Amino acid sequence: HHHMRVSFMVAMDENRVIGKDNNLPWRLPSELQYVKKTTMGHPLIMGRKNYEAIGRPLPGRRNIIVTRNEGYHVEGCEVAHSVEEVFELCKNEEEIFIFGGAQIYDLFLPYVDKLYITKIHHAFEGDTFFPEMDMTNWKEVFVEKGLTDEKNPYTYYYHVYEKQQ
Ligand SMILES: NC(=O)c1ccc[n+]([C@@H]2O[C@H](COP(=O)([O-])OP(=O)(O)OC[C@H]3O[C@@H](n4cnc5c(N)ncnc54)[C@H](OP(=O)(O)O)[C@@H]3O)[C@@H](O)[C@H]2O)c1
Ligand SMILES: CCc1nc(N)nc(N)c1C#CCc1cc(-c2ccccc2)ccc1OC
Repeated sequence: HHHMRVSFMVAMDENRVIGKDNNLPWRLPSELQYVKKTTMGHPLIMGRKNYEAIGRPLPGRRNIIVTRNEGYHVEGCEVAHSVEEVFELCKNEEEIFIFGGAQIYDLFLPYVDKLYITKIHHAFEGDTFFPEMDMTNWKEVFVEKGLTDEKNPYTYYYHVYEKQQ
């Protein structure tokens, strides 16, 4: 029924860890630059917890916060309370990025068409996980090694998968 491309944007470790203590377990400035480049000019759909950890509206993008709180407001941001409300807000958009965290990934999992996933080759301590995904009828359309240096101290790869069905 929806017309926009539903893309996931996520970075996870070897065990699907995405978060620890309501924050990111790693610091990879180069990976963040890839995120900014890939998502700029497109709506970011964020779970309420993710948004508050980010702490500010991200410029040059529609920021959409997902919450059950019908009295929730943030200046410079739009608020949605369900998948269907997000779809109404984004009905004329070309592509939207589901930006996390885990609850919001779970929520939009039945609808994802495209996966931008950074895989970090390290096993972090964590408490929040990217959901398991059946990749049947998906194909990898892009893969590239991320920049590892003194500022980016882990080995990681950018992957993009597209759903065929
Ligand atoms: N590495 C990455 O790529 C990445 C990306 C994003 C986030 N993260 C990490 O992931 C963690 C946060 O993930 P999380 O799962 O704890 O939180 P989250 O998904 O970001 O937010 C959870 C909140 O979303 C709202 N929500 C959940 N289900 C809903 C529904 N069905 N309808 C309407 N609203 C709903 C609720 O807000 P209310 O309580 O206000 O009702 C809930 O408390 C953090 O540690 C963050 O750093 C990592
Ligand atoms: C940067 C890892 C990351 N990588 C990927 N591939 N997907 C993601 N969804 C996230 C994530 C995240 C959550 C997150 C994002 C930004 C941010 C800041 C400016 C511009 C864009 C994003 C800041 C803090 C933050 O958590 C404290």
